[PDB]
Amino acid sequence: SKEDEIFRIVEEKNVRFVRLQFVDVQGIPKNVAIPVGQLEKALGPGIHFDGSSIEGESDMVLRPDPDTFRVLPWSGNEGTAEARLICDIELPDGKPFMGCPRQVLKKNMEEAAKLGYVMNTGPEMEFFLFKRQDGMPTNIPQDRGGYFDLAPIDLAEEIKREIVLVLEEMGFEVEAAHHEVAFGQHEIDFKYDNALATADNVITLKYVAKTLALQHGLHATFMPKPIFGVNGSGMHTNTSLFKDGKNAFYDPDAPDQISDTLRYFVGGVLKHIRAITAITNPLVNSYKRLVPGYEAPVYITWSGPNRSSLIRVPAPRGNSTRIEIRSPDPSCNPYLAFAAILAAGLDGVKNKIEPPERVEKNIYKLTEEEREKLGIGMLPGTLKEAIECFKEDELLVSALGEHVSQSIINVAMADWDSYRTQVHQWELDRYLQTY
Amino acid sequence: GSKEDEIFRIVEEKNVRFVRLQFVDVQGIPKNVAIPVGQLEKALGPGIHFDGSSIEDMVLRPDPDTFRVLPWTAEARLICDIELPDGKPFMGCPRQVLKKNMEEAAKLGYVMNTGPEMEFFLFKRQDGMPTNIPQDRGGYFDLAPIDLAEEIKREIVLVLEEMGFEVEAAHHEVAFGQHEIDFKYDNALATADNVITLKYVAKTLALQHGLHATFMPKPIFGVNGSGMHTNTSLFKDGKNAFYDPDAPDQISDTLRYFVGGVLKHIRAITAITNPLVNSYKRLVPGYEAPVYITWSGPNRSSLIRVPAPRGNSTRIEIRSPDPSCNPYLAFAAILAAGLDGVKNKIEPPERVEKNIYKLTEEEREKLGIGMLPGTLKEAIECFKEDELLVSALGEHVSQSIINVAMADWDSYRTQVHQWELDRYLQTY
Ligand SMILES: Nc1ncnc2c1ncn2[C@@H]1O[C@H](COP(=O)(O)OP(=O)(O)OP(=O)(O)O)[C@@H](O)[C@H]1O
Ligand SMILES: Nc1ncnc2c1ncn2[C@@H]1O[C@H](COP(=O)(O)OP(=O)(O)OP(=O)(O)O)[C@@H](O)[C@H]1O
Ligand SMILES: [Mg+2]
Ligand SMILES: [Mg+2]
Ligand SMILES: [Mg+2]
Repeated sequence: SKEDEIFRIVEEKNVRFVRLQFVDVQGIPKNVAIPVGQLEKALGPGIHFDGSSIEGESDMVLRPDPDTFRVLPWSGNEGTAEARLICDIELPDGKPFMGCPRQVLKKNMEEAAKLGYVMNTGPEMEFFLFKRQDGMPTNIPQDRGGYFDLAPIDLAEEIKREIVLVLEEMGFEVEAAHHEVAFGQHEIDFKYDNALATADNVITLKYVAKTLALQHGLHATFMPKPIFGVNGSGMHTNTSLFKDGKNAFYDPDAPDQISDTLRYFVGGVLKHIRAITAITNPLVNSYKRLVPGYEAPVYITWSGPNRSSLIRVPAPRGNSTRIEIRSPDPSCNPYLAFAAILAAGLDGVKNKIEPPERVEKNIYKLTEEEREKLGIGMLPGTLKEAIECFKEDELLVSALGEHVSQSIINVAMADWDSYRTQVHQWELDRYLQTY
Repeated sequence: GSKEDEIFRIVEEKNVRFVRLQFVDVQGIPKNVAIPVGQLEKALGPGIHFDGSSIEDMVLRPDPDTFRVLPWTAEARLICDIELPDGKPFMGCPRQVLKKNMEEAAKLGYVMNTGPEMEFFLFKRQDGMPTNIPQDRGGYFDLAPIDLAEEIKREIVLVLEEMGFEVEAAHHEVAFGQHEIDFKYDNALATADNVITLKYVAKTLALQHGLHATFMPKPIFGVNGSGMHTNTSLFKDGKNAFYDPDAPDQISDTLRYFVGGVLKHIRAITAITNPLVNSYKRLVPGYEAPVYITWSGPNRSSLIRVPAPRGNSTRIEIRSPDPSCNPYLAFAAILAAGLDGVKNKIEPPERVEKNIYKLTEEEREKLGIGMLPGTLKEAIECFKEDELLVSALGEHVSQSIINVAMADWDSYRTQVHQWELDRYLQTY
């Protein structure tokens, strides 16, 4: 069994401490550190803890996933190694805790598997590497590099090289990495995999990047818009659906070689996109990224590979047929982001929802007067606007569960009510002298 | 004319060498053309030419009744009306807008009297630049040495009295370094001229003492914000149209209809009376600023409050405006909405005597209690649809308000504030 193999790696690598990882409703990693003597208990009856943290009655159990056992490559003190285990949350009786984000994606994937569907995701993870002043993080870029720039213009080549190496040691396959448009911005794209593996790997990337950045006196951040006037970090999600082993989005006889299932999936996602934005763009800062002038999509449209739209259908066909949903940012909870896209996309397929016409023209160049005539909508401008749209979307509330949906609304409203009352420096700079 | 002869007599007496031809833009900011006293005869006669882009070729028409010597050789002031080169009045001038709305009210025998309570802050200056640090650590109705600004306030009131200004009283307000100067009531035009003069005088005397006076609605987070509570009454043929000794609470039907009209268009009026992005950081619960759309007697802090004094002192206190508003437009908007209430006989909602702030949301839902706009864009969208206020203020003024407010909102919306970095940078 897998448990035997885990104990074999423990003795071989001299593992002494194990981190029982899990994630709250906001995508923040949480854990319980246990000595290796308690590993047998963790894989058996499980370890008890207070699940108040998940919300961000109290007694809950951690159920480690044996497939996620990985040794942390940063060797601990004096040859003693550390290991991690991604855990599912269960109630004391044994039934799964429906408030756990990982359980939510698992449920939505099981409902898709009933209809022979399996969703594969391949995200493009953008992030910034900032300097640290007096031990505290800042928003000052480490390098003054631009798109696909090379060293010495790109100073973060060593750290990025270490990130990709550390990931490959943990059964991770990376496609390519490069410097992005903004100063100190970078991107690491990894290959497609099932939504659950992908979500686990997204959490691991953020953890690894932030850990290795601190080792070099830097701070890695996946914040959507840390600097005004420059490009913001996005999480473009390449998505494809696979029915009975074959790619359900490929039809060689249909026009553009795009199957009917793809058009319905796009139609479903675009129908609930205003509600999905509350999950995929969950911070108040996420809406400072959704502004015109940068690579981020703001208008609700879909097109081919020759236009920067919300959904893009790349040229590659065959097994690589897919859609690139470009609205999410890397601060979203990946477990809930993929669950929301899968539920909206499958409703598209089930109800045969036809998507709008493919806008191939440049949407920013088109006049606002013409957009209303075509029928082109806009994504929510504020977090409150997206939460109000999410609150009404009965499908996403049921797909994510009432517990998770309520927690998202409570956290977002608490942040919005605090942000809206604040007096920002822009207001003093604009009015104090004159008024 | 003899007002002109009177002006030249004061010139020779106080040895006045320069005259300021003051006027105001759509945003209530004072603008002026400095001319030597040799050109004063030309200003009072054919007028002085200037580029009209500032209000958002025109002539300045000084009002001889507004000639005042600046108490700080000697300098003098003249509030001017704007006209186009041919002679017709410029309908984009804020002072001309209030005059037009007052003339329309006068044709129906009505005259509006306003008495504002002007709140403001006095802040320290660091390296010749203004800050939001209170000069004093005082509180409501506080006395020296807790109130360190009693000498500046003393000078403000004094200087104002030297320019034909009657001040009712002055006191320290709730927040640190906040003060209030309430002056007697007068017709909407004289009051709006007086409001502009106060702001000019207070900011000038504050600089003389190395301080900075500001009429910003919410310069500091977590403390009280500055408001402009406007005491308003309507007069019909010399008598107070709001007093009826036989009616309940001794309030006339005209008061209830005027209140009904103001409350009907209050969401649109907020774009004029609360015109800055910062104005909506003041319209938050927990401070003396009204947020819910209600009207009540003197025992409750509501949007409209009907004080106990009766007879000729019958009035309503509209507490939603802030002192950063253009007074010429703020009074014109209130007069037009209030007169539509009187005209169309619009009944106001039931007076809410309970403490709204303590009431549950589900309760307010039953009472049908509305909320004021939460953002500047939200108020501008409501103002854009209010056909009455757009016609009352004129298409030129209404368009200019919308253009300046959306330019500010589109710049504010895209900005990344420090709060966001403090909240997300370390964790995400
Ligand atoms: N079928 C798919 N479903 C979801 N994502 C995909 C799919 N194919 C590729 N992607 C994602 O798109 C990115 C680039 O696509 P790519 O052109 O490399 O496809 P590929 O040539 O078949 O190689 P790979 O399968 O490793 O992505 C990758 O990071 C990957 O995660
Ligand atoms: N008819 C009115 N309309 C608007 N405001 C008024 C009116 N009467 C008084 N006020 C305001 O009330 C303040 C004084 O309060 P109060 O009304 O109790 O005294 P008053 O004797 O009735 O009026 P005043 O102080 O002007 O002589 C003044 O600053 C004035 O601006
Ligand atoms: Mg891309
Ligand atoms: Mg007060
Ligand atoms: Mg008051």
